[PDB]
Amino acid sequence: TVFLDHENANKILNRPKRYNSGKLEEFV
Amino acid sequence: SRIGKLLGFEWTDLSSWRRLVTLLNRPTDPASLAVFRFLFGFLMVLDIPQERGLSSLDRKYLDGLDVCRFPLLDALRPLPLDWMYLVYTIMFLGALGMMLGLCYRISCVLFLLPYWYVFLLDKTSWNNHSYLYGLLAFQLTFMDANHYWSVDGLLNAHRRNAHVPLWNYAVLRGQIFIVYFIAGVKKLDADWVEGYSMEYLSRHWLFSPFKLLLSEELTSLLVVHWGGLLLDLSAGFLLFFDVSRSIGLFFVSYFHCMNSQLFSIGMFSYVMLASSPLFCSPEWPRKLVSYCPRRLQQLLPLKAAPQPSVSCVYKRSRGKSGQKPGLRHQLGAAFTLLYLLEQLFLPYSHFLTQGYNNWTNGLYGYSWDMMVHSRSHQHVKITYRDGRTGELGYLNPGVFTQSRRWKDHADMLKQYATCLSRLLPKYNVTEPQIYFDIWVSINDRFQQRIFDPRVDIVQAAWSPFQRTSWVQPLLMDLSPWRAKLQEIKSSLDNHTEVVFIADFPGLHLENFVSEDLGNTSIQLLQGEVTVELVAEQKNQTLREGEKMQLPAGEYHKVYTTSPSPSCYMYVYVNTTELALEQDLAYLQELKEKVENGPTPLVQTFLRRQQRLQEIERRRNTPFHERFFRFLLRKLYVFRRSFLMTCISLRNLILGRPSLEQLAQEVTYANLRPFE
Ligand SMILES: CCCCCCCC/C=C/CCCCCCCC(=O)OC[C@H](COP(=O)(O)OCCN)OC(=O)CCCCCCC/C=C/CCCCCCCC
Ligand SMILES: CCCCCCCC/C=C/CCCCCCCC(=O)OC[C@H](COP(=O)(O)OCCN)OC(=O)CCCCCCC/C=C/CCCCCCCC
Ligand SMILES: CCCCCCCC/C=C/CCCCCCCC(=O)OC[C@H](COP(=O)(O)OCCN)OC(=O)CCCCCCC/C=C/CCCCCCCC
Ligand SMILES: CC(C)CCC[C@@H](C)[C@H]1CC[C@H]2[C@@H]3CC=C4C[C@@H](OC(=O)CCC(=O)O)CC[C@]4(C)[C@H]3CC[C@]12C
Ligand SMILES: C/C(=C\Cc1c(C)c(O)c2ccccc2c1O)CCC[C@H](C)CCC[C@H](C)CCCC(C)C
Ligand SMILES: *[C@@H]1O[C@H](CO)[C@@H](O[C@@H]2O[C@H](CO)[C@@H](O)[C@H](O)[C@H]2NC(C)=O)[C@H](O)[C@H]1NC(C)=O
Ligand SMILES: *[C@@H]1O[C@H](CO)[C@@H](O[C@@H]2O[C@H](CO)[C@@H](O)[C@H](O)[C@H]2NC(C)=O)[C@H](O)[C@H]1NC(C)=O
Ligand SMILES: CC(C)CCC[C@@H](C)[C@H]1CC[C@H]2[C@@H]3CC=C4C[C@@H](O)CC[C@]4(C)[C@H]3CC[C@]12C
Ligand SMILES: *[C@@H]1O[C@H](CO)[C@@H](O)[C@H](O)[C@H]1NC(C)=O
Repeated sequence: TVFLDHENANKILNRPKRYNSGKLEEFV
Repeated sequence: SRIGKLLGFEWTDLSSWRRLVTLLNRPTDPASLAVFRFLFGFLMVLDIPQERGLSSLDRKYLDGLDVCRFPLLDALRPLPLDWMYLVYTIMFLGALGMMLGLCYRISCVLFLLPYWYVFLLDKTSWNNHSYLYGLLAFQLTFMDANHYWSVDGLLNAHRRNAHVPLWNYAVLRGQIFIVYFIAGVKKLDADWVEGYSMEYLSRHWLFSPFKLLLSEELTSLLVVHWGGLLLDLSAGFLLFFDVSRSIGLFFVSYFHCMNSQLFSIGMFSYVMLASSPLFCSPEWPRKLVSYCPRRLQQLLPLKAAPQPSVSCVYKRSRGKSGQKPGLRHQLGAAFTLLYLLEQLFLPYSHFLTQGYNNWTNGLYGYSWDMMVHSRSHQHVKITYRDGRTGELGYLNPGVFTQSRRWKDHADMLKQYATCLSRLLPKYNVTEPQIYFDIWVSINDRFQQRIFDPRVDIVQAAWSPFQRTSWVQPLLMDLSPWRAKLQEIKSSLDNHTEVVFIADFPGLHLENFVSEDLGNTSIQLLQGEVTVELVAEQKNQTLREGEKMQLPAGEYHKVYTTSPSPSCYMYVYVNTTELALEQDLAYLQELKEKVENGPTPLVQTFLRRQQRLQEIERRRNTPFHERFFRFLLRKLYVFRRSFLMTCISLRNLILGRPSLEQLAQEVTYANLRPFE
């Protein structure tokens, strides 16, 4: 989607995506 | 002449410019440089389809897709997809000719120019090993690396076995030493020396031998962090000197062979492994081929005295007096000095490019600060205000981006905001004010905002040489809290999670607790905050220690009212998950007991059991099957790269045949050869 509603945009306590290792900028 | 034997030169060689030029252009054997050129070209040929993105070019540069791009200069733009495929074809041909030594100068340029164009097209693809590949190609462009083990010498005998100037090896050795030493110095960071940067890494099975004499914390701190820092600080010295070269080679080889398996860093570890013999004698491949049994000594080309070359000058007492240093010799010496000075200065030049300085210094990729900084992103909120009706709206974080690096850099964030302001009119949003609320924790610190959430990034000022005003400072006087945070995290149950938040004075956090996040509580650790429940319009002031329960499916606001930054906790439980797990366990146990004496809930259990069984079988499966699968995946990647490149090259040369033909060709390109 492109837009989020007021509800889903403000749930900070959501499980992060954790797409692969998004921690180190060196990984591919 | 002890110093002469230890260093390869004497102090008198540095007492004048002429003698420095003569030393830096002293004739040298080209065998080691040639073997490194062959290996670097081979690794680049392997890396172009995999990491450079040849196999996903059609996805990255689709010819009608709305996408926010992040070039170093906004004037740099990507070509159409067919021309991008041509650029990658030229880069691949350059890598091929560099590995073969065929048309070496032209092949070097043909790899270098499209490679750096692709590098500068996307700041979010920058890392230290891609930057190193660019640097190595730049260096090798000016070297005589085709004087040995090349087809240029096989088709032209004068280039065969010709000596190279000494600065060819000096520049490459200086580059490798700079990589090692600057990485070590960048690891002299409080986060690295205290074992925060890579603390999960010790639990890899590759570190099992160290656990026979060390505890988990001890092998994490002493082996991963102090060991890595010592290896980085000492690798160049160990490799340079002859006395320590065997030990240095063994340690560096172990380091890179472990890194190739611990991380996904492309072909960096293999490039460094191939760069290690550059510190050995330039004649080492000749010794290696001369040490083989005599039975395989009649098919290889004969090893004779190398012929003199024009690229380097000869200084003898009997063979004439000498010759004046030519322009090429002075140019090579000056390039060596200036390039090594620039390579030393650039990782510490961030005091000039202040606009690229966030929490960390500069754009990532050219400072050799590998694995020093680990980032955990908790939440991103992008809010726009319609410039016509004043309506507030929210975007999905990263709608038109192919990367997540905009979350950490003000320059990339400014580019992203400009792209969004350009693209949102197509989605019925007039000239928007766009605000960003990005929460990041760096190296297990408190989660905090990296940018000012009240600043309109569309109109916000950004300059390359000015420190960005809307970047929030890293709360450095809260790092000692990390031990307490880790204690709290480890002192929790198996179904509860904790988020640690530090918020600046005058700011507030608007939070919608999910309906399934029952049993959600906030506890104040430092400063003072006011928690507002939006539905009930009630404010309750928190002090240091008190915990408040929060409703689920409802909004709440946390205001930081203290003059100093406040820190608080979020403890929450997936209560729907608790109910699901308890009912699933009860159902399974009752069914098992009844039998021994479908629905989505049982579907989840069946899926988990099947995945566990498959994992156990794959562990019991011999690694030859895993190797075959890995090779099949790589072969698919290479085949798709080749087929899509052929499609685009035919489109460029002859033209597009028809929609049906292109569809069939694309379908054949993604065929998964043997699945
Ligand atoms: C002291 C001047 C620098 C020379 C290196 C000192 C060695 C001490 C610690 C350095 C560890 C490794 C550094 C990287 C290696 C690059 C230099 C190099 O290859 O030198 C060796 C090589 C001899 O080669 P072989 O006889 O094979 O020696 C094998 C050893 N048995 O000697 C040279 O190339 C002489 C080079 C003269 C210095 C130019 C290169 C260094 C440039 C410094 C960078 C900064 C630019 C100028 C600085 C301005 C102020 C001084
Ligand atoms: C016309 C020709 C047609 C050819 C058709 C061949 C048909 C057979 C099909 C097989 C296809 C396989 C081709 C691909 C080669 C290997 C694949 C490959 O490199 O993959 C990368 C793979 C790991 O990738 P990951 O990132 O784990 O992948 C997962 C993605 N995240 O990396 C590697 O294994 C690198 C392999 C290179 C090793 C070669 C040597 C490296 C240098 C070490 C030299 C040591 C020092 C020697 C001293 C001399 C130095 C001067
Ligand atoms: C030039 C290619 C070098 C390759 C870089 C590889 C690593 C080297 C380390 C440097 C990394 C970054 C430093 C770059 C400094 C110069 C950048 C620059 O001039 O343009 C920046 C900026 C683009 O901004 P974005 O954030 O894309 O726009 C946001 C709004 N949508 O461009 C502009 O504002 C227009 C021109 C800016 C001023 C022109 C520069 C004049 C001063 C000259 C010195 C700068 C270059 C020196 C080169 C140093 C050697 C690498
Ligand atoms: C009978 C019909 C279906 C023909 C289909 C054959 C394809 C499976 C062939 C045609 C083109 C081949 C490719 C042509 C060129 C290369 C380059 C080659 O490049 C290298 O990396 C080798 C040199 C090196 O190791 O550096 C790797 C194999 C590959 C991808 C080949 C893989 C197999 C392909 C896709
Ligand atoms: C995460 C680590 C380094 C980051 C890094 C990487 C990944 C590189 O690719 C580098 C290449 C060149 C220069 C610097 C690089 C760099 O900074 C240390 C990883 C921990 C390491 C694997 C533990 C091993 C430490 C010592 C050497 C082990 C003991 C030796 C036994 C054989 C006794
Ligand atoms: C909400 O969760 C908290 C912790 O996740 C629960 O508090 C625990 O209560 C048990 C008593 O059964 C204690 O033994 C634990 O020490 C408590 N843990 C903490 C961190 O305080 C709390 O009971 C839960 N609330 C409900 C209604 O289930
Ligand atoms: C809860 O406390 C805040 C003070 O932190 C009250 O005032 C708001 O404070 C924020 C932060 O400075 C401002 O942005 C708002 O404009 C203030 N007013 C309002 C109406 O939000 C807030 O009013 C209190 N909530 C209730 C329901 O009394
Ligand atoms: C057609 C064009 C866009 C292809 C790109 C060619 C130009 C822009 C490339 C070719 C070689 C590159 C240089 C190679 C090496 C270095 C040293 C490094 O420490 C900073 C960047 C710098 C100075 C590069 C800047 C960009 C560069 C000059
Ligand atoms: C657990 O809670 C998160 C909210 O943080 C939610 O995204 C997830 O869906 C919940 N688990 C299940 C099984 O729904």
